[PDB]
Amino acid sequence: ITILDTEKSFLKCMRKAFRSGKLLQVGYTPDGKDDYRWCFRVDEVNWTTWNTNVGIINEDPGNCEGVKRTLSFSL
Amino acid sequence: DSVGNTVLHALVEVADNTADNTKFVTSMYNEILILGAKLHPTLKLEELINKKGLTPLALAASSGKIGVLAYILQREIQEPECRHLSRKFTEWAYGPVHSSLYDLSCIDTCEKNSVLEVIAYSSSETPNRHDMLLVEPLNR
Amino acid sequence: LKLYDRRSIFDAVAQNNCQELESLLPFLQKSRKRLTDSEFKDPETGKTCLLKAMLNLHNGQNDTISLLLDIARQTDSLKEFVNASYTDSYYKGQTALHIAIERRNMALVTLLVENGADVQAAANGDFFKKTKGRPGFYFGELPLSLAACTNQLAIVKFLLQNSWQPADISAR
Repeated sequence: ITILDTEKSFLKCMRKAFRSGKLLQVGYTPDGKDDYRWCFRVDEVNWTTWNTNVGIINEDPGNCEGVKRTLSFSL
Repeated sequence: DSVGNTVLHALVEVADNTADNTKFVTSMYNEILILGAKLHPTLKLEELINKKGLTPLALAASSGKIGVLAYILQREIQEPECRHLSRKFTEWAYGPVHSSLYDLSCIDTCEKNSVLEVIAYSSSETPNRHDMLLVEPLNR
Repeated sequence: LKLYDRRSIFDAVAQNNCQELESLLPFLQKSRKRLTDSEFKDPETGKTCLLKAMLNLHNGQNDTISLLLDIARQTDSLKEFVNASYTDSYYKGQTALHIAIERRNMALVTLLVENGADVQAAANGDFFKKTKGRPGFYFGELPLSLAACTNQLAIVKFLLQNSWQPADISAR
């Protein structure tokens, strides 16, 4: 309640209150357009399930202000 | 209906947070989204509001439906042509470490019925207020 | 002769179509270029098309890689081809052998070290170091360390017991 009541005090801070979404691309919509949704990023680890997933966004790991999309997307 | 509830809203107001009711409601909530993409993909089903102006995610936060809330915010759909309905993605995975992305479409206070604002400004007659902030997007 | 640029080679090596990449060797012999040229490596991160073959596997079995491994040995530059790594400071030293170990492919590890993959390649990038609060994965910057730290017993035995280039178990 303190975090939300702080954000209501300033309209300028609301444009700062975008919490790390970065306007990231998460694949493609139907019609094949860019998705571009605000996404909070959470790092995880598993030592039994090794995550060979169908949908993985970046083929290159990590975040270093350099992006590269994966060709496994249908669009 | 006369209330304005669509099919996804009615699945929210049916679920009463028990272990058996959460299991199939979030299973039925998945299958109708997948059918909602295959039948006509141009319509986003979760943007539809009832006559109280609540989305199906905002309705789960307005009432105490934590098990529906824990499912929508962490929704991964593996099927192609239905990957866009996911709210949890992974952007990379290097061996053991993988980085998850949680979508923040109606949540994160920029919208009108943001579920982070809906939970924290509840009227204490709604159950599970203290527990709905422990789902994995809303805590971090 | 079919004209080739860099972008069509990266796109064909990802889509797993070997029929698209068939006139590359008559084009590369005519142009007198090599696969380990600056025009074919990506300018930001030094990604050769062997690396792009190793990122985008299909069902764990890419068939395009064995084609352009043959193209590098016809154009007598296979040693620079498999030992080409990222030149960027975030992935510095990562060869295709590190990707073959990470993608859980026993056959891709074998096919690389037969062709002269350096099993002592130090992947000393910012992603592979510690970098206290940044996201990353430290495994010890070595291929025989990566097979160990990622629970691959068959690969860490193979790097130590191959006829081509055995791994130094005391390397740091």
